[PDB]
Amino acid sequence: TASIAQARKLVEQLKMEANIDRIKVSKAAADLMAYCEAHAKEDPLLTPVPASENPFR
Amino acid sequence: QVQLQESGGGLVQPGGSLRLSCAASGFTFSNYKMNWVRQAPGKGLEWVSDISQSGASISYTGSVKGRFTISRDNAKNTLYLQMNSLKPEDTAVYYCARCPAPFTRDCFDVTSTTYAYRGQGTQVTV
Amino acid sequence: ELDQLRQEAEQLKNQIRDARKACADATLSQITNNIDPVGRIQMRTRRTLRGHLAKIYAMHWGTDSRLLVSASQDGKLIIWDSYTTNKVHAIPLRSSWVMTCAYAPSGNYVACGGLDNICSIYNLKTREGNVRVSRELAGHTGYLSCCRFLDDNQIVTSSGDTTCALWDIETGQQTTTFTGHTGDVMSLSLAPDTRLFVSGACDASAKLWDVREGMCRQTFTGHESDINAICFFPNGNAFATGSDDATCRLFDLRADQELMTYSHDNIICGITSVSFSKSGRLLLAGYDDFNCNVWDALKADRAGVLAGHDNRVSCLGVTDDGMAVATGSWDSFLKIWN
Amino acid sequence: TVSLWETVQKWREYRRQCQRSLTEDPPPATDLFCNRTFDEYACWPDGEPGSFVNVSCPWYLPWASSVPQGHVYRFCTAEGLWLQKDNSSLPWRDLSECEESSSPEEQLLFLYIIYTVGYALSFSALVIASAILLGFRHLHCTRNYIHLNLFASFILRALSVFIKDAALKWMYSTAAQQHQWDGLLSYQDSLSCRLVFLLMQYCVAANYYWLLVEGVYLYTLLAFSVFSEQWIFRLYVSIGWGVPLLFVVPWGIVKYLYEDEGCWTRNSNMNYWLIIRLPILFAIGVNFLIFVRVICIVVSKLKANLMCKTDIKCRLAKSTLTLIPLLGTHEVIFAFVMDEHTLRFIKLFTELSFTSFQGLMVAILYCFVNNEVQLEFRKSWERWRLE
Amino acid sequence: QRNEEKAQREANKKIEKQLQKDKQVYRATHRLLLLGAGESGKNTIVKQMRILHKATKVQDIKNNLKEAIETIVAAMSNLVPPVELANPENQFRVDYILSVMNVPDFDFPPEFYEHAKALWEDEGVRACYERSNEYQLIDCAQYFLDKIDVIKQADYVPSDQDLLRCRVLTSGIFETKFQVDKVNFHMFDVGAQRDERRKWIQCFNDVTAIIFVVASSSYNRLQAALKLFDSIWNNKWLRDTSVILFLNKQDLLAEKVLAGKSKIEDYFPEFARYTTPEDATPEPGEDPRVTRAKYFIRDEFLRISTASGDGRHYCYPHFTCAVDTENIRRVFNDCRDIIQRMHLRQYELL
Ligand SMILES: CCC[C@@H](c1noc(=O)[nH]1)n1c(C(=O)N2CCc3nn(-c4cc(C)c(F)c(C)c4)c(-n4ccn(-c5ccc6c(cnn6C)c5F)c4=O)c3[C@@H]2C)cc2cc(N3CCOC(C)(C)C3)ccc21
Repeated sequence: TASIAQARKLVEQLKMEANIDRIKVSKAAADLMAYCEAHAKEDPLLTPVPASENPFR
Repeated sequence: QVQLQESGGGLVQPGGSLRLSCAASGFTFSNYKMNWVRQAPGKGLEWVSDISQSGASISYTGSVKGRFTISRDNAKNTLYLQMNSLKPEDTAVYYCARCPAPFTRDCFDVTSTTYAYRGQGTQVTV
Repeated sequence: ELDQLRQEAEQLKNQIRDARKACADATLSQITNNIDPVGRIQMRTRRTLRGHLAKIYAMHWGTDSRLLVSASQDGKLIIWDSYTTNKVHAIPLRSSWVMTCAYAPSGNYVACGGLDNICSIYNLKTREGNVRVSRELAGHTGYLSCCRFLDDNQIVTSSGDTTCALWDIETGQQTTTFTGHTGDVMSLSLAPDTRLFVSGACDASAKLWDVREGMCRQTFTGHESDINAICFFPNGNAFATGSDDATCRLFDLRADQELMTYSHDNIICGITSVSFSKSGRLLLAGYDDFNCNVWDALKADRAGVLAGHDNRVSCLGVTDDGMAVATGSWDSFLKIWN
Repeated sequence: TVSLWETVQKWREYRRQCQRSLTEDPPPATDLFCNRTFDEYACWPDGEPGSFVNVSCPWYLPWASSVPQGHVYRFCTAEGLWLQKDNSSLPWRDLSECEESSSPEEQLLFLYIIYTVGYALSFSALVIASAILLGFRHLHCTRNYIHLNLFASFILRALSVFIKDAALKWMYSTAAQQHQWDGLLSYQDSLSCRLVFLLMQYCVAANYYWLLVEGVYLYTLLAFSVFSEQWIFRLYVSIGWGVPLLFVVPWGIVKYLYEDEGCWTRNSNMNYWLIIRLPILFAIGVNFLIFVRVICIVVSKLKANLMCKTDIKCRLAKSTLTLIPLLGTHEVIFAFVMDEHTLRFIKLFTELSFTSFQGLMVAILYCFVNNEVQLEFRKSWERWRLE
Repeated sequence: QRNEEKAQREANKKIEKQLQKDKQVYRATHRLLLLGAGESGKNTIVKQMRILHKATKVQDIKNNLKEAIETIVAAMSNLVPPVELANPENQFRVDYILSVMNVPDFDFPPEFYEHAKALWEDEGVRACYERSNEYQLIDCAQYFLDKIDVIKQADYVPSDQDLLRCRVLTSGIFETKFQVDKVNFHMFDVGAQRDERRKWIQCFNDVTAIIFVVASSSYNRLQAALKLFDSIWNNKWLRDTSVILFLNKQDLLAEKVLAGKSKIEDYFPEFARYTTPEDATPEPGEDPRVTRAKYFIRDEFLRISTASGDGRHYCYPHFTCAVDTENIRRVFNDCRDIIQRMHLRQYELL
């Protein structure tokens, strides 16, 4: 019926998800951590910008 | 991932009993009101029973009051439906359906055609 | 046979689950345990934007980090100059039940839609000299929950009909349809390269889509309830989601699994909106309890609160230059924090 | 009871009849008479030589009734001059049988401190309550705007009571002895006197019409009249502050043209006071008709909730006792529970006591216990402890 | 440049001027959500309001039902084993319909409806339907054929479920304005939206009232309506929204109740112990049984509404029939009470 074609479309999609490339979490975590240091000084929300630099005063 | 898998069901004679189960996983069971719903052959989904988070506020559809007993084991993440005095009109697929959000008194979409927080069901034939 | 068809999805989800657990060798909490905290983040309201008659559902910063557009269910789009608080445009909508608005990166157009199931494009620089609708995109069979311009002629929409769609604004036609969600799709976020986008839906799952191909690449689960909000990490390799389960969660595209959970016992309401700061170190989340919390994305510690709204916080947004945050609320005000 | 206010005026009228008398009266046509004079106490007549001269205790003294028939005596010498005194300093005048053996500020002393303490506990609470409505913009609304102008009205009325009683307390101590009574008379003649009395009359009439605006506004909310929130509000502002000018300023005009003396504080049969009282009575009556309409609506609503009788009598008692200070219903309520005649003192103290404490009542019932206000406090605590 | 700033200030002044005007219209109009449970009569009520001051799609639903019958008959005959009509007269009726094929401006004659019902109850035509799936068939064939009597009734108004079985709805939300005593009311009816409401129902948190239409004579739709009302009444974003409850189709219930064929006792067991309220105001002439039935259903809703939210929001139940000309005045009177109670709440007088 019409439920067969809906579970069949869900097996074929889990096929495409099962076969992907995956890296270690420790590596992916180190990459996000590195990005945050690389741009920390460029984040005005992370460090209150000087009152003369702030366009919202 | 939120998964509800109903256990029990099968074939019984009128007046016989049956005990359905619901193994929950992927959410904090204790924070959600639970529901039993059913779909008779031919008709749409119909609410059967519910039970509050602690298992204190219980409610039943009129057709089953006095016959069915809902209950939940919050330690083992299991929902139950003890079905007594079964009638041929009880024949349906019975679904374990969780209310969509935790810590709520409104539990809207549990009988929708497509609803995510509802198991595959279990066939009960009388 | 539906029976084995359903049982080979159990093994495939069993295959994916063990493959994700092999990748998990150390927690993000363990990788960042020895970095110093961000300390107390204490932002203040620098502007209060007044003029919407009813609850605000959505807002979007212009790319110049100065202009923004807001949508209120009084039936108004308002483009504000956040520096001066002056209103630049007041656009009367045909349908007052608006749920999303978008500002085109070029500044030339705004979009908005809602319970009318239509994405309406408004030209802000008409040659005749007045704001008027330029295109109505009528393909969806459910409410419009989110829209984002890719460019002046392309926009991705998400809808209550459980689909997302890529539109050709010139032809008004639907170029690609993204299916696979089994619930209302509530929010989408374009990757910085606009080659991929993620969507959060009421099935407690986020999905990563390929704009060019039109298929789902990865599906992310772990939220307990409806996902109301989603936002890419600035480097495009991760994203954060906010759910009715009173939790924000950070997901890694390459590790293909959740990394961190942002939750506190004192928080039991759902998250309406999420956004990262410029560097990604802070994750800002709007809540049903009228507040916005500032999370340390790397350490899962709460760094501050943005208190000052008197009703549900419906939307957030950080400027492209990272200088300010905007919050929208059901109290009908927009606040600019810094 | 006689005040010093009415006594300097009587002294001036005494003085008039004397100066006139000296001119109109004929000379004695006898030898070596002591000449007629007015010594600032008594208007002495012409003296026959070597006899005493005897004058009635002056008819301006507060204790004139206590010595209704009495006499002040001076001696006229045979030389034809008035006998002098020890030191021969000035004319000799016994004055013995006209010496005092009273006034409202003492006949109503405890009444005076009851309402000046009530007006001060209301001036205070209203200043605190007014900065709380102007302080949090979440409270900004047409209702709270009207509440603010009502609060200011109660301040100007409480201030007009403070200044008035203070000024008269000053003018009585400084000008205590008789030789200073012309300074008081000169002030009563001054233009400055009539202007502050007009300013005090306006502040009372304005408080009564901001009570009327509160009733009219609330009654229109429930009567579902359609009107612009902007256009209707400056109509309310011009009624509470402007309409009183249209009978107070005309009141000064008629008083200036027709009853000027005494700094407008003397009331003749012409009852010009009605130029102020009747427009104020109209604001009292319209507010009682509104108070009736509103409480009746509250009755119909509580019946629809299907509540029990004992409780609705409690809630209806609370809604009625809460509406009284907002609308000024007490003045008319006290008019139909009391009867003519200390029978005055219970009726006198009550209205004076309640009105002075009425600004406190509205500051407690519409700001300090208001759920929207008190909730704004709790959200300010948390935002503070978080920061 | 101080002239750019000047011109941004004048543009802002011109906007805030228009925003003041628009604010007058917004504050003086009452907004209403019409939430109808399935087959509740909400559409009929809407048609009545518009006439007194979605229905047009009825012809399309007819057309779909006719196409379904034509395909089932022709296809049934041309099956490899031709199905045989139980009745030769029914077959003749089928032959008429087969001739009636391919005619534009179809009159939809009452015979056609009688003819269609006869063919549908023909077991041979049903046998075709068993194999109907084999040939191409229109999806809404059973649903339309089962609801043939309702479609035949000239007064029939397409219901939301019927509009959803077909695909005739494009618009997400339908609007209808009306005016009572010069007060403006904007009523919104949900168009093309899925049956999952927990998200889009939050848009209507600040409407004056939700008009909940319930078909009182169902039985289990009445219990489904009860669950929906319960969730609405207990939703955190709707806690301050009053509900005008229209217990609709009272004529159907009176008819079903006098017959006795279906006992409300089976669907709702406690009915067997329900006594009529000692403050009930029945219609002049109706019998006690229909008064007990209609007030038991009302008491099932009031039990939910009185269990929570006494002061914040209110439930206005009305026994109604979809064609009452008093529905508009009932909404007006409830909205007056709603706003009156709101203002009395702000002054702490209730
Ligand atoms: C027809 C009315 C216009 C009428 C008037 N009638 O009734 C009024 O209340 N006023 N009026 C009169 C008048 O004709 N009177 C006779 C009858 C009368 N009864 N009562 C009175 C009434 C009550 C309920 C009460 F509880 C007390 C304690 C006194 C007062 N009275 C009122 C106040 N004080 C008082 C209180 C405390 C005091 C002293 C002295 N030390 N201390 C500690 C004191 F003097 C009274 O005694 C008066 C006065 C004496 C004089 C006057 C003078 C002015 N300008 C004075 C300075 O320039 C200004 C600023 C332009 C105003 C304005 C209006 C004025």
